[PDB]
Amino acid sequence: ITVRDVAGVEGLQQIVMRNDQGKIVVDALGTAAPSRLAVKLDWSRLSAW
Amino acid sequence: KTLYNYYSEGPSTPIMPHLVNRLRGLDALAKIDATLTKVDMNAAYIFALRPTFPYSYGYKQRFSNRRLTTSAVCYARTGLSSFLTVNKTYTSNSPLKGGSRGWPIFNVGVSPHVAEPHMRTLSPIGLEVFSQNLATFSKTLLTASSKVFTQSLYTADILSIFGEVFLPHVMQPVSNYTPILVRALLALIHILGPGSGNCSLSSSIFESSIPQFFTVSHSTNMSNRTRYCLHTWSAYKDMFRNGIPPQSTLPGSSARVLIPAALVTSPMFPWLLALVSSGPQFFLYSKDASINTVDIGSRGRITSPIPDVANLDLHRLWNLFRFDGHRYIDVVIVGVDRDYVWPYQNGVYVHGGKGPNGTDNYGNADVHDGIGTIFSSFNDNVNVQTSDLILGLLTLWNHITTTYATEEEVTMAIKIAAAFALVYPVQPIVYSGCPRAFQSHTSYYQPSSENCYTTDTAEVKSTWDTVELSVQVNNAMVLGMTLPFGQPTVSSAQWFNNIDKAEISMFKVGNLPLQNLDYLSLDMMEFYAPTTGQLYDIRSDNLILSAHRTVNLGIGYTALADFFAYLASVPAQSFYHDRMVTSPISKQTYSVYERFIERFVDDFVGWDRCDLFNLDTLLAAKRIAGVASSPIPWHCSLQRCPLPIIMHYTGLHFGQEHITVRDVAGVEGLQQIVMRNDQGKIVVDALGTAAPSRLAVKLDWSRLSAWYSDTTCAIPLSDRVMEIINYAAIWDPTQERRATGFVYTYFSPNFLSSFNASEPIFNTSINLTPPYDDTSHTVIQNLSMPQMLSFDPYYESTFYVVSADNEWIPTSGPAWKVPYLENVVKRSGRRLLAELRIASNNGSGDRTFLDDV
Amino acid sequence: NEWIPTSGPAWKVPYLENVVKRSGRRLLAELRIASNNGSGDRTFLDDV
Amino acid sequence: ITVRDVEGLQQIVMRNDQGKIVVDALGTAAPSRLAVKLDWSRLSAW
Repeated sequence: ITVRDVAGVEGLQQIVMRNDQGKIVVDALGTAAPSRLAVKLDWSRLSAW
Repeated sequence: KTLYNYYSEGPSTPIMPHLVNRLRGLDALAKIDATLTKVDMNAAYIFALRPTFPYSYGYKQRFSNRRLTTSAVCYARTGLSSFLTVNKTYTSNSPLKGGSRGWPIFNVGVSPHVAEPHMRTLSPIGLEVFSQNLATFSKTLLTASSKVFTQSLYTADILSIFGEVFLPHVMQPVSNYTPILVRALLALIHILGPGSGNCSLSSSIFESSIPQFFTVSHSTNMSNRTRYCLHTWSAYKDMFRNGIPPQSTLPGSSARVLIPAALVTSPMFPWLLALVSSGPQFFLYSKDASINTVDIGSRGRITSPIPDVANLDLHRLWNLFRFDGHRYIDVVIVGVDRDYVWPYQNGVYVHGGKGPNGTDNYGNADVHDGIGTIFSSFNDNVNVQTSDLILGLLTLWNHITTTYATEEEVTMAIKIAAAFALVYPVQPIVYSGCPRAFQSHTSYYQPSSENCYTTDTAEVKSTWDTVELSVQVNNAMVLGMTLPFGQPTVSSAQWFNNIDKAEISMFKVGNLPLQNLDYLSLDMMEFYAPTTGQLYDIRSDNLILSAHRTVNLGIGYTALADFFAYLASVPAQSFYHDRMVTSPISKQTYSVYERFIERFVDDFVGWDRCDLFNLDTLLAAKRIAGVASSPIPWHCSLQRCPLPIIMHYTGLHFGQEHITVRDVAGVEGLQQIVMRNDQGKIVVDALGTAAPSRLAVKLDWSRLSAWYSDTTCAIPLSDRVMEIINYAAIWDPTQERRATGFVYTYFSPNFLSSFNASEPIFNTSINLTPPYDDTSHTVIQNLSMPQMLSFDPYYESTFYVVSADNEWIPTSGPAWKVPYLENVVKRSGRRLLAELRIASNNGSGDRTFLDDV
Repeated sequence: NEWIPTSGPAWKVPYLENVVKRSGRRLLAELRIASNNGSGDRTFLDDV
Repeated sequence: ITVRDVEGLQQIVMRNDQGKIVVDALGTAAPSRLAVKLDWSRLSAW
């Protein structure tokens, strides 16, 4: 379990959903869920998951 | 360096160089990534004008099984973003919740010092004129060289007309543009509003966000207008004999600006007539204050619009300032025909242009009073979107900085504008009272408070907020507002019962250099070669980045001013309305505060001190009539920024490592305090500890931090009893009754609930109530500077922290709730989102392909 | 009787200087020297 | 008996409930019996 007072942008992604006329409606911060390949090469990633 | 390096270092013995270098380094860290200004204007505004200053805090007690806060995170902000007054149509006399009955006018005059102009290189036309008038002639009446003799020496038959006019400046090509850049920065910052979002005298009213719609307003009595005369170049030439004088005459005509016809249509032109004139020629308000204002409760509830917002006006800081510029300006417009139509206001006829009834070559040079008559975008009742009112300022700043100005001028403008950037309310201060055991040894026994004013009724009001906003209290609180360096005001304005009146005093709060319009005309007529490539700082060409720099510099200025007031032992009551009637000690403290400010300004800003900080407004207090000072000792220093911002800018450390536990065995570090009566009976005989002297703090800066750990208690919310009073008091040998309590500066529970958001946006959906903690429901916080180490500005004497019943030993450490603070590096979610949008996912095309430069 | 002329004048004694740079007003304080004179400027601004 | 005069003086400052200085006077500390013990001219000067 992480505490991690955040300073930088490392490890984060921006999620955007634009509507018909081009207006941005979501634009949220997100983190990428690990893939099964990454878990295969690193079994701790599941635990952090 | 980074914020991690600065948060790990503290002050040193040579303290002025340390503070100045730290402020320069923090200025070097003010980056907002100008690309953001092209994608998110509102986010750029919020990040630029409302800095966050994250910090961590906790409480610590000694013998309690109760679980209190340990590592909570908050975000501290300072300054008034706008002002709330009663509307012009308010007729009744009853007070309104949060609505002042008049706002101060921070009047700025003309600096006698002139900004030093630097060298310029002539354009090919200017070089032609220079090598022309420098050429050797032989007069002889056959040719025209003899026309300087047979005709007046201001002849245009050897040079051109423009060459004759600009001959003195062609001979000495110099220019300087900081006077207009300062006004541009001030205009942007005051229109949008920097700081915390608080927008009234009450600490509970806040601005929902940076406003999106403004309303103009005209006032004959209050506006500082200037006269404009519009001509054409051909018509302006015909006024005089045959050519126009190199030096403008006295009467308007006090200043002259030459504009090519291609530059008049630019959006920068109305903001160019402004920022060199005297302001404010018009007043700006928020369009509908019912949607940009919120009330924040003690626990953090954000309620419906203000209870009496229907009778309130949301003044911008634009209305709170007064600048002295040129009073008469001749707009010339060169390269235009005799049918020219003024493109900014119907019914305005240019002298020598189109006439009223379709006529040609208009013969009258009508004088227009105020920038609102021309430039219909500044008319009386006009609703203006934020973007199209700031676009002109942005274009003006970019053009001037990238064409006519240098880096030194931009930096000087930033530092000068930082002094007039923020407006702060009166400093609220509480007083814990004194322990009962010293009831017979005190002059200030009862706990009290001063300038503590909140208006929210949704939640429970703190016991320390007891200010009733009457007329006299309103005036006294208005005359306590201060600039970053601490300068208050004596001028004011009032628009009530459809009657508008301004009281402007001869004592100004500061001065700004005048802008030479001759340089403007020379640059805009391409007589000087443009200074392109003389801007090595990437933030100096935007304005929003520059405005962020000056806002950060102003917050640094006020933090350092509070720190100097603590260092010079300047009481917080020396800046109230009764600073001159109370006791002469105010001037004695000013006599050292002035030295501190003068050294800082001479070491950092590089401008004349008398323009940025005087004692004139301090020494001209009015005291009002029927407002009585609270019975509080003068033990609290001048402070407008909370502690976390102060230790961010100065480097002070107030962690939990400075709180002692120390089961006491010996007598080391303790003193015995005795008071014997007339017949020789001992009546006090208490244990005490010696408060550190400023010399010891100079040789050891940790002693101050431990001092903060020894006299600081968390302020209770629902009771007027501080647990520090149950254990300790202050023993002052220089006081007739030596026993005294503790003061502290107290902001509000609501102002601290406003610190629970990473960004200053509060409409309804923000959760300012901290969940899973509940400690803030009884104890608020202590963000004050420690007790002043000296109660005499000139002579040093030792006072003591004394015990109340000898059960508690001062050496054993505090027995109350001791707060501890720390500066933390923690970016906001929206800041990270903007960083991702402008750096990680920036496609553009001008950066993918136009990267070879 | 009690004034010794070699001890210095005992009234308001003017002094003058020329000064090139036109500076602003400064509020100064003249005090007694009592070996406990402690002021913030004299303590922290003594570097230069 | 002293006729001429470096800093054994001390400024004594006292304020009242209104914050106004009411003493502001120079003073010299009386010698301690230990000081007289180590130098008996201190008693002569006292």
